[PDB]
This record gives sequence, structure tokens and C-alpha cells, in this order.
Amino acid sequence: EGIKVFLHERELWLKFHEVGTEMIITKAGRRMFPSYKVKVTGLNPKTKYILLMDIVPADDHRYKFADNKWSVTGKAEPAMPGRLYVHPDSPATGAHWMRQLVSFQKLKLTNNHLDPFGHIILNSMHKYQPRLHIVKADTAFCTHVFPETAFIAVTSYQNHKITQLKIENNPF
Amino acid sequence: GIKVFLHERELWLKFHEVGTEMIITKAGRRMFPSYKVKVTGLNPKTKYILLMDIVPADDHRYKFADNKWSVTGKAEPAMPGRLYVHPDSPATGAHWMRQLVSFQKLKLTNNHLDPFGHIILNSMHKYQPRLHIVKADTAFCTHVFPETAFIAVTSYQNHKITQLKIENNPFAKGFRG
DNA sequence: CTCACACCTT
DNA sequence: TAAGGTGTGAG
Ligand SMILES: [Mg+2]
Ligand SMILES: [Mg+2]
Repeated sequence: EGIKVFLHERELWLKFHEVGTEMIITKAGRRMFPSYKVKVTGLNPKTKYILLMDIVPADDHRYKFADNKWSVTGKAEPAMPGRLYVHPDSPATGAHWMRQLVSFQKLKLTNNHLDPFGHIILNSMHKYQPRLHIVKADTAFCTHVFPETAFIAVTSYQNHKITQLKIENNPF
Repeated sequence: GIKVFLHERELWLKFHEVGTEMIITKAGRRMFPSYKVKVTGLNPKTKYILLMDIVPADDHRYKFADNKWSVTGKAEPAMPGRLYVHPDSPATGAHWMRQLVSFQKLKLTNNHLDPFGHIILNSMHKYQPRLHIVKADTAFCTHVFPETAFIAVTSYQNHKITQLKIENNPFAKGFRG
């Protein structure tokens, strides 16, 4: 647990964070943008670990976007326990995980409470916090939370500034 | 370090074999056994926050029948679980390691409108208590003892749990044979 | 599922 | 002490 985790593309995340990050969620499931990726150090090279993500409510509010601003508009909806996204390389050695960027870019977000594909179910107009968890594969694990990756789940982009950012930052 | 050891593990296992139930009430109910741990491997001078939460063990709703728990439906959706921060937090590693860390005063309630800061559970659902350890100068670590999982109930279902509670909890001494 | 209650601990 | 944690058992 003397492990360090570093958010990749932090500057891009910050730009989105300043505006107020939104992530589109759909029936088919949508990848996050920015992608969530991390560098990890301090793992035992030979020990096996499972790396995984979840995405948990950031608060108890429900939100609306109006007058180019977000604001609380109600009580957050109750939900089922969040699904986990287990990194596909799991389980793997500390040396494997440390050798290059651990990317969670294939993680998908859906708004379909009946989703059959294992995608992470969110509710529109709620705020969420992505978390990374590191488990010795072998009762104990550690969790890393970057506040700048927090976001509001949306059904289509609300703040037109976000749309510009996404447009300006994806080659194709 | 960091290592966390469950106190009275033997007693927990006795309940766990039968299938642990924890009473929940409006006023808030202590767990029995008391959740207590020994911790080692902390930096003696560093300050830490210790806290617990209690999370759904699965997505099921249960029923008890034929002297057996069995799945009966989908679990009820719920709000995020409240935290119980240990009263001594924040404290130094040395403080935490000096004696058992007790979470005896943690209370469980069924009142979704509870104003007392107690942990809100739904009856007939299964739950897993977890201990978290947060350091000082984002990152924290979590310890999960599966032998402490339990089904929240409004009154005891399996009479073997009732008898265990009576035999081992001092406050129930008056009901003993 | 709830409450007044006897009986007990701390 | 006095305050407060138990399961009870009828409703
Ligand atoms: Mg990206
Ligand atoms: Mg104990």
C-alpha cells in the first residue's frame, strides 16, 4: 500500500473540470471522454494484483443546467450497488501493471438499468466520482480517488463549452 | 503493516455459520458482536482516520422460511451508505495500535429519515461491514472480513441467532437459562 | 414492524 | 447511582 497512482492527461481533465465535466450515457454504452488512464508505481513486481474501477455518487443532489450554470434541483435518486469494471489484464504482476500506462478507456457508461453487457449504470443529471481500486489477487485493498475526474452524467451535452472541448480534443 | 485483525473472530464465526442477523430499529441499534480490530504496521507518529461503512453484500432481497434464508427478489435501490467515523479520529498510529479499536457505538437504523447520523439499512437485505484507514500528509485502504456479513432484520428470524445473542451479549444476560 | 416493558450492564 | 443496551410478545 506504498503505491502511488498518477492521473494521465491531467491537464485535459482539469480543463473539463473547470467548465464542469459531463459524460454522455446511452443505452449502448458510451466510453468516457477524457479516457481514464493512470501510471502506477511502488507495486511488488512479482505479486499479482487485480486493478478495477467503480463510479460512485459524488453527492446526494440532482442537478439541472440553466443560464449556463449547474444547480441543485432535487434529491438524488436511489440506486442499485454500482457495477465494477475489472481491468481486462487482471490478474497480473506488479511489473506488468507498472510497465506502461493502465488504461480504462474501454469502460462504458449506460443509462439502461436493464443493461445486459456489464456496463456501469448511471442516472442522468447526477454527479459521480470514478475510483480506481488495487487488490492483491492472492480481505484488503486500496482505493485512489482523483477529484478532478468527477463529472455529471448527461444524456447529451448540456454546456456547449464541453462540446467544444470534446471537438477540440479528439483527432478522429 | 498495515495489518488488521478481527477481534473475537471465533465468536463471529459461530454467528456466521448459522447466518448472522443484526436487529435494526428507529432509534438505532448496536451490532452484536461488537466490531473491534487490532491494527499493526501504522507509522507511530503519523495521524490516521479510521472509519466504517456497511455496504450491500449483493443485489438480493431475502426471505426466511423452512429455517432457511433464500433469495426472493431484487434488492431495493438505496442512497449512498453513511459513514461511521471512529470518535478518536484523527489520531496517531501509536494511539490506534496501543489497544483494540472498538466500533461498538456504531448503530444501525431502518429509518430512511434518520436524523441521528446512524447507518441506514433495509430489512431482509444482506450487508458487509468494512473498515477504512485514511492517512495524512485521494488514497485510502479498506479491510473486509466476510465473517462479519449479515442480514438486517426487524426481529430475529432464526432462533439459533437469538440464542447466540442471549448467551454472549451481557445486556441480554437476563434472558439466559 | 413497533412499542412498553422487565431486566440487566456500565 | 442514572442512563442506556437487551430480547419479549402482543398488537
Ligand atoms: Mg482522452
Ligand atoms: Mg468484539
